[PDB]
This record gives sequence, structure tokens and C-alpha cells, in this order.
Amino acid sequence: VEIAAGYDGSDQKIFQGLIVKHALKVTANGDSMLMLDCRGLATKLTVGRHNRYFVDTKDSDAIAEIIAQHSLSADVAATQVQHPEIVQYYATDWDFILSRAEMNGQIVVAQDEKIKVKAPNTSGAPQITLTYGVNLLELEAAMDARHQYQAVKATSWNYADQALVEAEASEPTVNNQGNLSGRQLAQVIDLSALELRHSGLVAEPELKAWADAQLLKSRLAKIQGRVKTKGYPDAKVDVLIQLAGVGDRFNGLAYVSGIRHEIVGGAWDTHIQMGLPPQWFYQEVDIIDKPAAGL
Amino acid sequence: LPGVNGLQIGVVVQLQDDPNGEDRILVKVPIIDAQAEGIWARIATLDAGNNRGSFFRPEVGDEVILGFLNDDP
Amino acid sequence: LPGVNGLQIGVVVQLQDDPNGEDRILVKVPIIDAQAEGIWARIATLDAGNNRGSFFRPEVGDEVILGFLNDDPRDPVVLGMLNSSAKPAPLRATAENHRKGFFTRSQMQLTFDDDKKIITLQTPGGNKVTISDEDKGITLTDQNGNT
Amino acid sequence: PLEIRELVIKASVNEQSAIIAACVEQVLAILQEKSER
Amino acid sequence: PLEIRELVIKASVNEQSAIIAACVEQVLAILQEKSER
Amino acid sequence: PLEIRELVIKASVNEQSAIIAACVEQVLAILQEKSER
Amino acid sequence: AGNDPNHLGSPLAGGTISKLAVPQPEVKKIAQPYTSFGGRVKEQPENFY
Amino acid sequence: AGNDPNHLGSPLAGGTISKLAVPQPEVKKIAQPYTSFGGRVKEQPENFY
Repeated sequence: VEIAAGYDGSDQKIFQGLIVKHALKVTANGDSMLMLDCRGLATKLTVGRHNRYFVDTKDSDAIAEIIAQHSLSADVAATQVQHPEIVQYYATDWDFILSRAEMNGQIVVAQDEKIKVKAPNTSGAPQITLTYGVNLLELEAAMDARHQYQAVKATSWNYADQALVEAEASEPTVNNQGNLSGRQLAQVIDLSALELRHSGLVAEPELKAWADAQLLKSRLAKIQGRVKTKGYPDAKVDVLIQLAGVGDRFNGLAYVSGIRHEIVGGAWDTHIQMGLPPQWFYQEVDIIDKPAAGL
Repeated sequence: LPGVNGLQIGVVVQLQDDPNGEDRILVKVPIIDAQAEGIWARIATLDAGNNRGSFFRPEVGDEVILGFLNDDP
Repeated sequence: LPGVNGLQIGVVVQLQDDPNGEDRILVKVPIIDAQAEGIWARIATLDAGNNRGSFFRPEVGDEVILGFLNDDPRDPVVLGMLNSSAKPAPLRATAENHRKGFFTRSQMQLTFDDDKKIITLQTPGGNKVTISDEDKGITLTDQNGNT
Repeated sequence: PLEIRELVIKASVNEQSAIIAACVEQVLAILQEKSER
Repeated sequence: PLEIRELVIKASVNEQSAIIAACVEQVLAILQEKSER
Repeated sequence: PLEIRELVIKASVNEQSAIIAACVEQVLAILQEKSER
Repeated sequence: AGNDPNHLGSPLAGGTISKLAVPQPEVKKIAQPYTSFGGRVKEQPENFY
Repeated sequence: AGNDPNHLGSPLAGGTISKLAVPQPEVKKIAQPYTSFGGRVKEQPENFY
């Protein structure tokens, strides 16, 4: 299935995927309809459990190989940490990829028979300006001080030295929005530092990447929001926009995370989501089996 | 990383030539992959110390029992 | 109580003076607190009974592996000692794997050799007892030259 | 809502759409808040 | 709904029953879909 | 409801408040009952 | 399989190949003690002229 | 990398450096037995005058 849309007969490709579900419905007053549910091609990655070894490779190589085995194009930015071993234990390809991507501070974008893994694009130029009182139909925005931290530390045990090893996170560089910094909000609760611990042999560079990912996770979720406007053909994710007309504390450059297009009865409007959620991927889904295999 | 429950069965592949001088053994797990050679594991013993301990080492093909630190594969 | 997953690493602090006569050892866990002295743990061994068993005890500073009963942090159990590059093993591993035995702190040895079929007991002073199939007999050697 | 996947899908073409939206933000707020200590 | 335990129980006898049913299929669809990868 | 945290918060000051409350007890009863054996 | 056009311009160093694409437990070791021989690249316009 | 202007005003004590920024398992130990030499701070207005 391929879907395109536009104004005045000049259409642009929006969606490409497969039909998965096929349903019928007749309601109380006699109306009857047929409903179709289409998903992208990346759904091929979420239908089984596999086991694999990798020796003396990087995360980017394992991810590229797992993607290529499904006849999809891969575009994976390289990592610098080389691992003596990586193990995929009785889990789905999608879950393994997302876990390893998040632990390196990267995001996954899937579309048009292509999968891209890379760091968030917060260094560009704005695409449009959305002003309250000029362009907007609906608006929501929010801050929450409890998700901000001052510092992050990670600790592990080194048996070659018989001692503990520790790494600290660095302050990330992000886009400018509002006149309150994450460090100022971090002093409401005033926790000295967040601390992560692991009893196995985790080396220096891996602990460093882990702590850096945690700080970036926390800073990218400072302000979250949603905007509704009229039909916008050139909408794209992973870009910057400029938000204005909402006061000193919310004006500035915002990062786009998602898009919805709705065409109902001839009307067309779009919704733009800004910001990322603060929770880790593994905290929201159940990606481990049950004891005794459930028998 | 996705974790592991309980204890597992392992099979010995190689005794010598540890890339690091840590006295580890190469073991594979048949329910993950019976074709690969596996990874290097540590040995818990009856007595161990600085140039001290009981030194018994299995042979290639012997069956062993495996645990995991912090449930990490 | 909030529980614990998997196995952990412990470090020995004290061997004697168990408040109760239960033969436990004081161990601390470095990822919980490396400054406190820890708690008393039980030892699982090769053989144990009423005035029976193998009696080997670690020394202060040795690294051990810990399990927990019912995943309760308050019930640790010692499952054996570990070697490392900072605490080397008494022998180097080979592909032929001919030598086995017990080695102690003072370098006294009780060893077996499966290549030549030899059993030997040695003391660092030079006193030696050898049962040998290559020599087809028994030999007692003293550090003074008595043979 | 602050998310795009929490928006209600519109399936009709001939005409109370602003009451099926207010009765959905209320349930999600009663249900999320139920998970914090 | 495709289930019988997801149907709304009717407790009144004297007479808007078709709006408390449409506002229940919408919430369950917003909530189920939130669990797939 | 038997709880105080399951009550709907009221945000308006100028005037259908008894339909956003009946459509909330129905969902919570359909959802709780779904967890018993 | 879609490689660099300049691969064939220099020999393969000894010790590069040691692995099987689909590994098997019956084989214990693979060795490449010497370099490769006999490659040649596809013509570019200047050499053509 | 944006440090104190008064760092270069005193020598580095012996035994301070023992770690690698990106550690490697082939190296087992690093040692600094003596102090540092040859530093000088940037001028302040009074010495300028």
C-alpha cells in the first residue's frame, strides 16, 4: 500500500507499507464499514526470538548485520567502543536493536525500506515559524522539574585491579528553548548525583557512554508539547522548528519527534509533537520470558 | 541487555591461550548456539589465592554448570 | 524487602569470632558499600558433616562468589574462591593437561602427574616422597642427603 | 495530550466530537496518576 | 468489541446509551495500541 | 467510586458534568474486572 | 559484492582470512600464511586514452 | 580545556598520573615518579604594569 497527498493535484508520497489486519463492522443504527490496518516493513523484525553471538565487533556492526538479514537497507552511524563479546539471548531483533541503540545515545528512524540509526539532529536551522495568534489551532506545553539531574556517575568492579571503577557524564549540547536551564531546575529536589551500578566487568568507555546517554535523555525531555495546525505537506521528523508567541519560558527552537496526518471527509490537518519522553525503552515493555518457560 | 533466568549447561572447548592472563576457560552453551565456539568464563574453585589453591581443569567435551553475574549473559 | 538478581562478588574481612557458633565468615560486597565491614555468611563446601569435611578457609582480602537464599539480601552463601591476574594460579594451563594437585600458602604440594604416572609429596625444605611408574618403585629423599 | 498516539481517531463524516475528547483526557489523567508513589 | 467482557453493563430502566459505548471503544483502542512495539 | 483518587477533577466555572462521571465508572469497572481469574 | 574499485590494486596481506562465513564446529583453525596474487583493476579513462 | 588560571603556578606532585583516558587491557601499569617542569601562567595587570 502506498499513500500520497497534497494540494490541488500535486501529491507527495507519505506512507509505504503492508496490510496486516482486515475487519468488518456493523453498528447499532445500521451503518456498516470496512477497516484496514497497515504497518511499515520494519514489522518483519518483531515476530520471533533468536540467539546470536558476536565477537570483537562494535554495536554498529551487529546492528547493520541484523538489519541486512531482512533485506532492508541500513544506515548506521559508527560507534567507537569495541566489545570483546555481545550476546543476543532469546529475544526479538527489534528489542535487541533498540536496547543497544539507546545505550549509545542514538535514535532509530524507519521508513521507505530504509532504517537509519544516528544521534539526534539538534544542530540544524529551523524550517518554519509557528506563532500563537497567527498560525496555531491548538497548543499544549509542559515542564516538570523532577526529571532533571545535576550529575551522573556509573560504577563497576575490576578484578584485574581488585578495585572499583567509576565514570562521570559530560554536559550535553542541545537546542535553546526558554530562559530556565536544566541545571536550575535540577536544584528543586537537589539530589547531588544520580548513581548507576553493575557488578560485572564493564570497562571505562562503556560506563562513560552509559552515563552520557542518561544525561542526554534527561536534557532532551526538559519541555514537551503538541501543536495542531492546518494541512502541511512538507512536514518531517528529526528537524528543528521555531516556536514563538508563548512567553519567555517556552519560546525558542524545538525538536520534532512525531507527526500525524488526518484526512476526514475532505478536511486536512496535522499535529506536531515536540520533545522526547524521559523513560528508558526497557522500562515500558516486557522483553524477557518467564521462568521455566511458562510450563 | 536482555537477561537470563536460573542456571545453564555448558560444554568446554579450549583450556589454554587466554587473550588476557586471567585463567579463564572457553565454554559454549548448547541452547544458544551449538555451532559457535563460545566465550571465556571464570572458574570458582575450592581454594584459590596468590599462587595458592586446588588446580583441577576439565577436558574438552566435559559438561559443566554455569551461573551469571547480575543475570548478565 | 527489595530483592537481588543473580550472583555477586564479595571480599573477606574476618575469619574468627562468630557471635554464634555457626562457623560463618564476615564478607562485604563492594557495590553496596566498600567502607562498611559487611555481614556474616555461610560456606558451602565439598564435604561437611558432624566433625567431618574438608576444611579450607580463605584469607583476608580474598575474592569470593556469593549467592542468596530466596533472593534475600540478608542471607548470603559463599560458593567458592576465584583467581585472577592479581592472584595467579599455581600452574599454567596447557593443551595436554598432565598435572593436578593441591598447592598451599607455604608452597607445600601434593600432586599427580598423568603423563608418567607419578604421585609426589613435597616440602619446600627438600623432603620428598615419590611413587613412580617410570622409576618402577618408591623413593624417600631427605634434605640432608639420606636416601 | 502531550503525545500523538493518545489522540482519538475520527471515523465519521456526517457531523459532539468535543465531548469524546474531554472524556478521554480525564481517564488518562486518573490512570497515569495512579502509578506514582 | 471482539470480547464479551469488554461490554458496558446497563443498570437503568427509564431511558444516550450509544455515547457511553462509543466513548468506551475509543479508550480501549488508545490503550491497547500503546503496548505494541 | 470507593477511592478518592479515582474522582474526576473539575476545571470549568461556567456550566453535562454527570455524563463525564458515569462514563468513568464504567471504564474502571471494565478494566479492573479484566484482572481476576 | 559492490566493493571499492581500488581493492584489486594491492595484494592481500598475510594473515587476513581466518573465518568462515557460516561457521562450523568441526573445523578448528584456518590460516593464510602468504599474500594473494593475480589481481587487476578495471580501466579508467586516462589509461584508456 | 578551560581550567584554573592558577594551575601552571605550581608543579605537579609526583604520583598523580596513573590512568589512561581510554583504558586498554594490554597496558598493566603507569607511573609518574617525579614532578613536572617548565610551566608559566598568563600575565595579570599588576605584573604587566
